Amino acid sequence: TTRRDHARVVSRSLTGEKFTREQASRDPDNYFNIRMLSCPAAEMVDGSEVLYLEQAFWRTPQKPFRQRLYMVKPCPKELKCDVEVSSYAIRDAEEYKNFCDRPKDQRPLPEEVIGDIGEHLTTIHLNCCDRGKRCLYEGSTSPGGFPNSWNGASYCTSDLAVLKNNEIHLWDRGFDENRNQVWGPKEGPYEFKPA
Amino acid sequence: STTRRDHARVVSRSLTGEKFTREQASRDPDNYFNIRMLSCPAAEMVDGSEVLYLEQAFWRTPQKPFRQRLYMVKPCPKELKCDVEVSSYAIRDAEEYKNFCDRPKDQRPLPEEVIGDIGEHLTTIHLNCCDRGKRCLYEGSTSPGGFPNSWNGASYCTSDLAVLKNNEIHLWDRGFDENRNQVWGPKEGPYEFKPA
Repeated sequence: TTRRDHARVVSRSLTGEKFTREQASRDPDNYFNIRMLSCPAAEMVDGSEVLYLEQAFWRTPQKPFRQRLYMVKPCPKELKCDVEVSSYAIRDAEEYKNFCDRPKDQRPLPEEVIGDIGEHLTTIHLNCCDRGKRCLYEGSTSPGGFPNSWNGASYCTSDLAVLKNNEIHLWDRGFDENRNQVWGPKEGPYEFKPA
Repeated sequence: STTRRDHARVVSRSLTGEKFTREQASRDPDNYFNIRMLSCPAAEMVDGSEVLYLEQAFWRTPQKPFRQRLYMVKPCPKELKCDVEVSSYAIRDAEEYKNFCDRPKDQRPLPEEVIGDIGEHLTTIHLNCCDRGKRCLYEGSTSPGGFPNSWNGASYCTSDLAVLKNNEIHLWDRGFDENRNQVWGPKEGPYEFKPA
């Protein structure tokens, strides 16, 4: 299987409707039941697949608290990873609310989506997991960047694992200028499983 | 014959103590969680500001607060027409402050270190004393446009604060992106903190 094949598995695994209900029943102290809803929104010139993804508390599924655009593409031959997943904020997120439940003519078109891509938030390079590992793919935001790159302000980290049967483990955390955690779960990733 | 200094003492007293949003969360669990607020005086300033330490935690993990701040409460300066100024600051090393209110004053950061190790300024609210006939004793909001914030694609944050009788506090902290979409904080209204 090629890196293009791997990227297609990752993008497929990220699409659909998912809940963290099982994890919330197992550890209610630390995790809520969150609904994730995602579907493809555009395709870039370089073959990159662009997914819209939103998260909502299960009791208010039409009021998402997070809205993102994710780009999934095979890692280039020079890099040693398999799949790159990068996330972006949206220019005017209200236009994208419940995107995946609206007809194509009443929601942003793929051309509009390309120009609605906002600030880059995360890049994760995923590797295919070894045989016998629980995951299919796993990766984290890079621990290092170019010299003189950090602007000294709040930053975020992300860990992503893709498991069998379209299960996604996602840990998004934000930190302040002194490396105190300011948002996101403290204990570990949210475990999203299909509805 | 109430001075702005007396008003600031009323606000500081109402903000201290242990509070929960339990009642609001039971009434409207679609939109609000049960959050524990724990606050206590940490320093008194030469200016006259009282400095409060204030943390918030999910009720099931009171030992792992998700937000820890310092709040300076002082009478408004004479040049402004308001009663009380409440400003919030980040803490440099939040770990040194965890469950500050349960630890003894000499076994926790001292007043000189508290003000000295104060982090970035986050919000300022000017509270006004409410007329007779209103539910609140004091109410105020950050001025339009809020203050800079960069959490989760935000560009600014706003804060609404109301003090009610019997130490009830209404607090609405929210972050918004450059295009005025909310990005963090409760969406439907303030959290209603009442004493246990």
